[PDB]
Amino acid sequence: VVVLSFELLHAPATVCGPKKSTNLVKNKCVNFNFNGLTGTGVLTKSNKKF
Amino acid sequence: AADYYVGYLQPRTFLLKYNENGTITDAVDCALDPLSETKCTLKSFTVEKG
Ligand SMILES: *[C@@H]1O[C@H](CO)[C@@H](O)[C@H](O)[C@H]1NC(C)=O
Repeated sequence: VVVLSFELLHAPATVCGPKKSTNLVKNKCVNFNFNGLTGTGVLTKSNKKF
Repeated sequence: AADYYVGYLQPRTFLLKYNENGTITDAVDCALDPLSETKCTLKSFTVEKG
């Protein structure tokens, strides 16, 4: 018998999918899949001091 | 000899305040005195007469 525990919607961590990466496009209506975070919008250069 | 201080933690509710650069500047405990409970309900640091 094999058991396994999962956890979702947390800090971006490892143990993820095998999908290939792509490039970045800005100022264009596009879909994104940034390490689990999913949505659509327009990506632009920010200036927030993280 | 040396010197060191020790405290202990408890489950509480705080009202953290972020500045325009994303750094915590002030906080208010919500179970310290009657005045502090008013601030948490109003979600403001300034209370008008009433
Ligand atoms: C926020 O950061 C900018 C640039 O680092 C600085 O000019 C400004 O004074 C900061 N504001 C603060 C510390 O309240």
